[PDB]
Amino acid sequence: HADGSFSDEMNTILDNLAARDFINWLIQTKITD
Repeated sequence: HADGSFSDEMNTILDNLAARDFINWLIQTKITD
């Protein structure tokens, strides 16, 4: 876990790739799985 104004944004690195991993996951579920 993180704590603090910008300290919480340390994991924003993952927020970018994760945001698309999730939205795109839906597409790559039945076709790729």
